[PDB]
Amino acid sequence: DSNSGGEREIQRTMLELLNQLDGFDDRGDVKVIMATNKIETLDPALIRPGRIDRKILFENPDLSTKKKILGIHTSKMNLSEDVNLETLVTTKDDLSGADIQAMCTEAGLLALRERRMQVTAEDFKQAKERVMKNKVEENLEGLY
Amino acid sequence: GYDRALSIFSPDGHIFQVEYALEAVKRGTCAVGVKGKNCVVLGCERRSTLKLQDTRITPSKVSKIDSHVVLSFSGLNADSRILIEKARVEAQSHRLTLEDPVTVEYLTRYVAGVQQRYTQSGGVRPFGVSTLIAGFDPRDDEPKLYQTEPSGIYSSWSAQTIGRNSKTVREFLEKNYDRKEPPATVEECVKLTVRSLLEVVQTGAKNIEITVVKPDSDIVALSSEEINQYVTQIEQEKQE
Amino acid sequence: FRNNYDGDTVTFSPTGRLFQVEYALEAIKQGSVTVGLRSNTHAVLVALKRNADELSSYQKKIIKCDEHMGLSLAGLAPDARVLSNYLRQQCNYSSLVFNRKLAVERAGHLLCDKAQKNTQSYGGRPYGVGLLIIGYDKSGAHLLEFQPSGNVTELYGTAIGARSQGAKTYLERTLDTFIKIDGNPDELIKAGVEAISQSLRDESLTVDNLSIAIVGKDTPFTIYDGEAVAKYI
Amino acid sequence: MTDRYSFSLTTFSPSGKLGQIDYALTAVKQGVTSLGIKATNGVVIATEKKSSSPLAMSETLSKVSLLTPDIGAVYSGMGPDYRVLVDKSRKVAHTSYKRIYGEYPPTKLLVSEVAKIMQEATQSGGVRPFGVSLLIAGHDEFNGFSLYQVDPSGSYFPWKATAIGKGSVAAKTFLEKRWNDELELEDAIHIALLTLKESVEGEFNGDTIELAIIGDENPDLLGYTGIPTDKGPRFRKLTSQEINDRLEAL
Amino acid sequence: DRGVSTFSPEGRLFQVEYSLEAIKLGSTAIGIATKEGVVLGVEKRATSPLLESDSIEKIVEIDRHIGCAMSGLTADARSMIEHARTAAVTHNLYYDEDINVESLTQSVCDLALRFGEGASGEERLMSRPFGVALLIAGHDADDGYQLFHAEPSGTFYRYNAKAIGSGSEGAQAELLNEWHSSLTLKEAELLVLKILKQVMEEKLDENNAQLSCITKQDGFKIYDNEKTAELIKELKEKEAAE
Amino acid sequence: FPLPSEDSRAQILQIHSRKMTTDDDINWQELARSTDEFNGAQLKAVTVEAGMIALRNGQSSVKHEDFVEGISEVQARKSKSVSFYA
Amino acid sequence: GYDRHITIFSPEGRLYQVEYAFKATNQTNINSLAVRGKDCTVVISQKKVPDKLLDPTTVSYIFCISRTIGMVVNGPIPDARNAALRAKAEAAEFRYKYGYDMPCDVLAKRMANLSQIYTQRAYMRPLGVILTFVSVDEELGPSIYKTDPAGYYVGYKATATGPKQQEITTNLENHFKKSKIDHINEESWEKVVEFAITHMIDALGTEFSKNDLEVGVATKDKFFTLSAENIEERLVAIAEQ
Amino acid sequence: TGYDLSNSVFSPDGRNFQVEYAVKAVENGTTSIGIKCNDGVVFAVEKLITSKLLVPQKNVKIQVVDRHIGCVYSGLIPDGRHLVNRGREEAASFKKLYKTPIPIPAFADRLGQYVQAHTLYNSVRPFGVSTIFGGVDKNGAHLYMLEPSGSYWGYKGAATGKGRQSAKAELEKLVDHHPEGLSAREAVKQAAKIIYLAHEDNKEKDFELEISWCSLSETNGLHKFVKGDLLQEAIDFAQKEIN
Amino acid sequence: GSRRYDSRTTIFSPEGRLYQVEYALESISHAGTAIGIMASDGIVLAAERKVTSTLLEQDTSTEKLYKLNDKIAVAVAGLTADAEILINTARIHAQNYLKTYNEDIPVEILVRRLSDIKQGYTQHGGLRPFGVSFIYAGYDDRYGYQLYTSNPSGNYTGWKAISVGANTSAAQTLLQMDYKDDMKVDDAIELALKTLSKTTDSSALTYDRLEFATIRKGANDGEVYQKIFKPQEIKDILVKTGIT
Repeated sequence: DSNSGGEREIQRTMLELLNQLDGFDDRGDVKVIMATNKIETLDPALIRPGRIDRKILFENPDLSTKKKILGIHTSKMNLSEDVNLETLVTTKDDLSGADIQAMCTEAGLLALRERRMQVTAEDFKQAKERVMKNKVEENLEGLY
Repeated sequence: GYDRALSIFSPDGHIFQVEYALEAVKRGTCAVGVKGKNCVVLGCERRSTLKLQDTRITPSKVSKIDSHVVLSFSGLNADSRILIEKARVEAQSHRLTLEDPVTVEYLTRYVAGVQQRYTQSGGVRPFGVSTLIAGFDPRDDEPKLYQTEPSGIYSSWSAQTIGRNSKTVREFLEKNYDRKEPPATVEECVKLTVRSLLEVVQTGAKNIEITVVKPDSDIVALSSEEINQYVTQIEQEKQE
Repeated sequence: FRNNYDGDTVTFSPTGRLFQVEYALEAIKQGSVTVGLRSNTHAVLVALKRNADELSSYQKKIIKCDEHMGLSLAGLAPDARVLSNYLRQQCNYSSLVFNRKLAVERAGHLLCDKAQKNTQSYGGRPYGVGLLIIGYDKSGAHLLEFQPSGNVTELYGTAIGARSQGAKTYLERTLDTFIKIDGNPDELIKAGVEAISQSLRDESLTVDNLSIAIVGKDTPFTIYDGEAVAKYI
Repeated sequence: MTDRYSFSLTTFSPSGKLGQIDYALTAVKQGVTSLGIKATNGVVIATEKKSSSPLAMSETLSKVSLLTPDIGAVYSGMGPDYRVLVDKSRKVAHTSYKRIYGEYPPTKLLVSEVAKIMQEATQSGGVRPFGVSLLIAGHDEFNGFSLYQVDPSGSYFPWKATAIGKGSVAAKTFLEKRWNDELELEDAIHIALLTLKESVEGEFNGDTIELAIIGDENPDLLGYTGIPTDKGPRFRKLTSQEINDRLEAL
Repeated sequence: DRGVSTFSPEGRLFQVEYSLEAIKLGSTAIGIATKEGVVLGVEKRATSPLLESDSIEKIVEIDRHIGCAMSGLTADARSMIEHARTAAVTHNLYYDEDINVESLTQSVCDLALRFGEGASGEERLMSRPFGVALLIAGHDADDGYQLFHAEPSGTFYRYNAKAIGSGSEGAQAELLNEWHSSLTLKEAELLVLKILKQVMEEKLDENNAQLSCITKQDGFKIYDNEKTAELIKELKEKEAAE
Repeated sequence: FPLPSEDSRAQILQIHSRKMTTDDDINWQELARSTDEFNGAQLKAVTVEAGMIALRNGQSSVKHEDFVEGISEVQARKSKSVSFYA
Repeated sequence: GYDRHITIFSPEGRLYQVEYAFKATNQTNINSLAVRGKDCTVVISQKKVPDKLLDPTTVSYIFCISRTIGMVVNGPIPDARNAALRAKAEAAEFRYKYGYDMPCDVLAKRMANLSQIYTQRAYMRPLGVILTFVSVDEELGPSIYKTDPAGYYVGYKATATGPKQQEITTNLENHFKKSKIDHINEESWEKVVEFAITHMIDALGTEFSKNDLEVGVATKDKFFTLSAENIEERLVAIAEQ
Repeated sequence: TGYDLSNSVFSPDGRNFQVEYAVKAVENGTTSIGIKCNDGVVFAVEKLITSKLLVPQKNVKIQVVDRHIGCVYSGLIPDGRHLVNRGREEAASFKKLYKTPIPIPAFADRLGQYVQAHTLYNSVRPFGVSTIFGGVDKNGAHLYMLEPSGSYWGYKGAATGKGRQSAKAELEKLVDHHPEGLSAREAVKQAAKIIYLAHEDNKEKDFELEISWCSLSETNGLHKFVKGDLLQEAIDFAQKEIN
Repeated sequence: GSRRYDSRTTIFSPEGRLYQVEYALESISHAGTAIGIMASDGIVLAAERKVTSTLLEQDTSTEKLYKLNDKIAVAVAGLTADAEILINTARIHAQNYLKTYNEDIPVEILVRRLSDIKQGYTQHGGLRPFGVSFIYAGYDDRYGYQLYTSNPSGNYTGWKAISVGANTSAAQTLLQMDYKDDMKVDDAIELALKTLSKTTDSSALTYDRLEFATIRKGANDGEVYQKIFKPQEIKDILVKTGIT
């Protein structure tokens, strides 16, 4: 809204990053790394083949690596006797790294409002179920 | 007459609107088709996670086009219901005109033609559902497992899955099911079918439905209590 | 001017002349060149036959509509097949009802209405194919050029294709030549060979390119190829 | 002959409701204020005529037409669309009923057919919806007195007392406080004259006001009585001269 | 729009011009037209050992003496195949004689050269331009064995050696040298397998490679998995000495 | 200022070649018809490319064939990857 | 924006295309005057005078639809002849289904609905003309119905069009208030025609000759149009007063 | 603005741009004129010579409706030819049902609704050419020009194309020449001179003269093309005036 | 993705859902809440109404409560006008099976026909889908009582207790918490009234704003009894259940 640029900004911007690698030859020093959500809609010239020879794809971590992230945030957390770390990892399905610490934050605030030392297992159960479905519960149409 | 069909043709030769019909498989419920020596088994996934949902009155993804032929699909139930109705009308028309039973190879040519005719012609949107047609040839016990893609092409597969995480399940099919020596026993084909559904259903019971097709027009669906009998044996094999 | 005005055949220009008419002429220049002429006795059409590689068969540009008539396609392939089949029925419809062969002057009038139907209504592809229609009737030899706009104009001779100005200029030197020549098809055939050579860049002079078809009071329309056209070449 | 998407009925509002409905209710909201009231012994409807040019004749434009005289009608909506709708409503009411049952059409069946006409304009692409707001007031022997309001959206609902127009928001409160279910037809006519007057007070006479009521069957309005069993027309349109007689006594 | 109704100012079209991309992205189809009959072959491109190569076919038999090689989208090509089978039999209904392969290819193109829906004076069976191309072969009593190329855009051409698909540009340069009018039946079969193996990254076996021939005596014969593997072994013996 | 005609292009092409070295065997009346609808700038490029052809081949003078070769170039719509044609 | 070019409703809930239908009505800038008398109907329309290369007799804004029926159109002339043939077709077909003279009130209803169908269709555009139908009815006598291009119709004592219609409507409004009657005295239709010319000249402020105007006349069981000699004869008796 | 992008759209000026641009398209074509006499009409058109390869006096833009009516037009040739063929079926259909030739003032009535319908439908393209027609009917001499907007009026003279107004200067002189109007044969020599006068700015290209007329006092109401000594006499008269 | 393209029904979104469909249930959610309840001894149907005006007559008119036949009785949640054609078409198809086969139509035969009607607009033609939520309460001997829910889709899903319209997730939570495996009819009436009270912003929950229709064989004196309950009887039920 505030800063637009019009249709002419697309040509002078995306091609300016190309003119940095295309307009200069630097053997060993400058290493340009580009990152965004979707690189497909970008200009194939902006990709500048031959400078970037490696394509790295991102995927969500599996259940084996979730215990390493969960154990760090729960290292300073007081857990009850009925709370198991293997249960929260199995419940998580298609979640990012910030979603692991989100359930620990939500379950920690529930016991903080009630002033409890060890967080009860009921807070962990309500955290993993709620954070699972919040924004989009249904496909809204058909089964897909 | 509405439009010519699909404009712009896409730059890559495959229209995005046609690609959206193919990419619709990678999200919705998974259906793992398999076949053995003497029979064929088509697995399906119906989500019971929603509470107060009656699973008895809700038909599963398995539909019988012919006495010896069934059909399994993953996608929109509305677009697939037409594929079920139009196939059964042709299934009866084939038995009316030629007096012979429904040919598994010929039936898929018409079902793929339904999605083809609506995709080629204009004004009609292409279907976003893919169906797995499995049946037995007349006077033959060898199962035939085919597939009808919304792009208008058909292909045969020994073991093929449709649904989310299909690439992971496809690796489970190649590393276990062997085209040269498939499992002869029915119990082995049912247990390995549920194991393929464990990567999607993720430890569930009512979400797994197994349908076994036997020759001489014999088709029975395993009850929820009978499915848990095979799942119990799978849980014992995980610790081994 | 992509889209905006003139992007559709219905939308006009601010000047009033639709640019789609002028853009349809560019399709003729992209196709093969076809040179033709006539006289008071016979008529000769010289069409160039190209291909992709040596293994590619040379496409024949001359399509036979009638026994006494002939045409050539310098334009798009699909647009001519609809017109060639339409004019094919008109020759038999005139022989079935009126019993008279389709007149070359009357063929251009009915063909003029077929090209407007795409521009008059919405949708479809307009006809930009160059067509040189010849024939022999009791009125003599006639050659009527078909423009991509649909206009039909009779000429002693003309050429349609890439750089057609070179072949049209040679017809100005010979303007007093082929008209006075009567009953001598040899000089009429040699006039078409030197006419197309001026426009061409001299790619291949062999006999698999030039296609010569002649019609007259004695010999009817006949497509010559191979050793038939190898006499003059 | 079909041109591309010209049947497109894609327009939709971000709220989910049809945008054609909101733009239709907006135009009627600014229009002339009509009203209607269903009383115990009768039903009264009233509206203000259109002035426009001072040389225009009020007898030419009639905002109350007649389908069959068991039912009255009044519209605050599109003027031209009313003539087309009545022409189609009669042909549907005659074909689906009078060509079968050969009698006066009932109120419940007639309103359901009028709602389909407004739907066919919305269902068929390229045709704009009817911007008319109709008040269908009729009296039958089953439901008795019935007053229905057909919105341009295509749906109908019954109303004891309702008003449509510029003062429709203010008249809705006036009909609640002033009018009650215990009031009869004579009590509703005086309220209809006061509520309609509060909209435009420029001219309160009967020349710009068209008043019509559905009363008991009148044998003189039918033109013939050979059968004592056959009921006369229940709909009677009041003369503008008769309207001024009630204004002096009001 | 930029469709068939919108004509480009440069003298070309949009939708149909891009249809050549689907041809260039198709499977490799190689064939050679000689006096001893045409030897056709394609690449079925098995994407997994669970795929059954006998059920899927990229080579369809239109007639006993006439057959085609389908490389492209199977959906758009199957509609032309049903019209090709109908037209070939319809010609035998009014004639009952061996039809010219060029005449049969033209009859297939008669439906294949028209597209769209709205038309003033004629019905439209098709709808959208198809991006599939086929190689039609056959034999007659006039010009002998002929090999064509099915183009939905323009008029078909007669090609002695033609390659389409992903290996079109790669195999086209090889057909301008090794091809000769004296190539026998055995030399033609070994040359197709030699060129197809080079343009193919995977291994050469009977699963991903299926060939067929059109002759006068046997008509159109499909090479089974047993004979195709024998022809591959003959290629290995020739490559071992070279 | 429309495009020069036959006799108009012949005099323009002759002036730009006055500073070159030829065998005087060149007839510009044939080259004027070889040039089809060329502006004043497209005519000047003819004499420029004509000298470059004889320069790379080691020719002492510019013959008539160098002018024809210099005018011919693709540009236009040539080298068509488009469908149809036929 | 696109909201002006669409046939469906606008963001204001009011169609702009209906308003644009009146833009073409002022192209000719013709001021028509038609009043309702006792036994007769007088219609006077301005006839634009072109150069000497055109025939002023062939130029007319008034056409004969049927017996006793006539129509004056203010707007596009080429769009008027297309609408004139529609009214003539419905006039003859009405008598075949009934057999009595077609009244003017019904003729204004048919042409209004047909012009309204064009408003609903996404292809056919509405008529940008003004349909004013005049005749002498059997029961209702002289009547004038002015049909709007969007399908609205209402009767007028004295109709007026063009940019100067405010001068004609106001000058004839006070004239009807003094007599308190919509009709005109002198039942003979000869002087009634002359009464409309004087009121038109005083309202427009310019005296027009016989070639600057055309006068339609609607009588009982007859319809005709005054020629150049009849219109000139009217100005003779008006000049003497 | 955006009113010209879609067909049949009401502009704030009251007329569509495509209808306005259709009138300007007539000036891009050849100039055709006409003369309305007492007992008949005279038509004079102009055909441009593309090059020396054109065959003299073969293609005739003058069309004849039945035997009693001539038809000429200007601007786009193919767009005007379809309108002629439309009137051919209408003049024949009227002769079949009513057993009588079609009158001239009503001949534009059938084509008036036809051309008007092309300015209404969206998918249908309006006509961009002007058409002049005339002849001798039972009502005598009549001349009418059909505008691309679908309007026509009685015309004592006809002019269209690029030189239309250059012809109007000469056509208005015939009114001052005689109050009754020139004769049928006298108008042939005057219509030829106008063609040479309107070509003064057109001298970049050549032209050929084509004249046709229909009169009751000569052919008894039969349209005939000028040929023989009558053509050479009109050319020699116009050649001496332009000197 | 970047630009939102909604033009024709053939155009597909990168999410795979037609933008015309995005507003189908959101317009239904904008309307009242219709909650069906399938029990062992019958089926209880309860739905509120969108009209907030007091002058409107809610006693003699049922907006969301309709009766297709003596057995199948449904509830329309969505646009009232656009559903009028599909309801009469359902009554035509219901009589077609009864005309030919001389037998009452079951639920499955009626749902399969009404399913293709919704898809008929989205599949072929440039028309629009009419968003409607059908709650099917039928009667069947084979499967017993059947309860289905039809979105503007063309598919059906079986449900013991379903909730559509406004507060879909809020009302479904109250149903799954108080759900009982026994599920009598009188208990189904209490769970229907208590759920609509918390979802509706009005705490009084007047009788005229509710549609109470119960299909039950467990009525008084142990007999099968079917009735369309007037608001006069609804007011007495709200007092017995403790709502008023």
